[PDB]
Amino acid sequence: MNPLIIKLGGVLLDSEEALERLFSALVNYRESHQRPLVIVHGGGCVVDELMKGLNLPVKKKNGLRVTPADQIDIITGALAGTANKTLLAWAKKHQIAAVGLFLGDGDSVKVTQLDEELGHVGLAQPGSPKLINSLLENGYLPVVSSIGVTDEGQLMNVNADQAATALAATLGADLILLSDVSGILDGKGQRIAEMTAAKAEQLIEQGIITDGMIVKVNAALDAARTLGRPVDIASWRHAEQLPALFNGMPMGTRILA
Amino acid sequence: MMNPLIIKLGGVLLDSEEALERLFSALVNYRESHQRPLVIVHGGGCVVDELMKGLNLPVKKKNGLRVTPADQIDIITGALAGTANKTLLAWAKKHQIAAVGLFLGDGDSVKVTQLDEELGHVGLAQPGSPKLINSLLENGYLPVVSSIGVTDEGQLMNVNADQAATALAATLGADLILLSDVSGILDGKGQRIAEMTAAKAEQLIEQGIITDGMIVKVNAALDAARTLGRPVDIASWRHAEQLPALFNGMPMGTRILA
Repeated sequence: MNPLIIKLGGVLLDSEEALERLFSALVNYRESHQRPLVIVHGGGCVVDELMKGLNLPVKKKNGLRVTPADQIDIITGALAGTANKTLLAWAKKHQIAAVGLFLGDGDSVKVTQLDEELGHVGLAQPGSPKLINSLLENGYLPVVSSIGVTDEGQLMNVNADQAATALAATLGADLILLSDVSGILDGKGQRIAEMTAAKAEQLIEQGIITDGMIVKVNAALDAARTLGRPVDIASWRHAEQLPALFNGMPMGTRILA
Repeated sequence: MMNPLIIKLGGVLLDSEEALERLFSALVNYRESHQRPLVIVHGGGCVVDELMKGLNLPVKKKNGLRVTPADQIDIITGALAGTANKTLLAWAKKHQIAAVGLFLGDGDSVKVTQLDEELGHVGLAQPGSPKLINSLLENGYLPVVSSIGVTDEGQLMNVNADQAATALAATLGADLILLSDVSGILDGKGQRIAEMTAAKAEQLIEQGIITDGMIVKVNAALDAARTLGRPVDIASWRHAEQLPALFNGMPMGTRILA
């Protein structure tokens, strides 16, 4: 099979129950299926707690965080270091041969600076699949953080949904955005298995999709629009359904755009 | 057949723009004239210390060595396996070097057990599996390995970088250079001792000739040579002029012989 990228939301990373369930599911799946799996992740709450711990206020510019030179190293530490190695420790506990990467390893996802005024915020672009392909061929589970690096050597914090999207494009991989949202329910409360961009847009306005659901649905829509194939929204809550989902079944809500 | 060279980094180097620039220039120079592949191992230098200061966290010792509390291993892992590692990867990318950042647990490259209940999450390194790193080397990548590890039960561990590098050296069958901010150890005629036996180095420490907090550094090289059964070089990262010659087998610092 073509590779699958499983992107983990921060709320998943901040929950030991989610993580235990996830890694148990990963073990179960791999005992019956050889599909190449890649994990992508961001920071979760560990960046924000570190920043608060260091009394470094976060400034925003039009909704995006200014990331000066004097914060990018701290952030890199929390996200490429703590979050990534926490995942690798979970992997090890479950006897899974994982390898931690960031976007710059093998130029897997190329990153340019988004805006001089935001400092070290990066924009993801598809990169080179060579390194990750070689790891997958050898039976490793790459676990890739959303820190990247420009070609000139400047570290960048990259939106993890976009990072995962760029990596999926790079690898010709499928994409699941996994978090606490198990699927988008219709106006009668039934999970919608497959959802076009037309339904999504209608449902938001109609008021069925509101709150954080809006941002998560939009995250998926952007990812599908770029990728040219569907992107799944799913949760860890019904852990038994994860192998099916990893095999390509729309156990969540599949977004088509 | 491969005979990789591990260059271990730490201390103030990891935070000096000029030093890193000259270090990486030397890496590129050696790589241009040699097929023998390189591996970097590194500790956390000033990066960990700096973060500890900013969080107002005390650094406590016990047997001489530093305690790594359960409530601090995540922060330390961040500074070391995150910041220091990726800083080095950024310098690699600046210098067009295809590098891959690793920690000790990746491919079980260096196995780790908890050293002491009282030190908390401080790890004792032992040789692991060379398969992952060997494959990376054969494919032309430069592995850059931090000194964080993980126990088989999944507990993160901070490992002495000198001992982590030694265990990796055993694992890969590698030559080993410990780069630190060191001076030459002089004999009674005031000339730098370029090579000395683990037996001699041990004696010079015993007889007070080996001055300063170099005792810790020589002890590290000595233990490495005895474990490895091959010579281990201690050298300065200053005067990076001499580094390619150093990498090319010349004893430009102080070699502890087997």
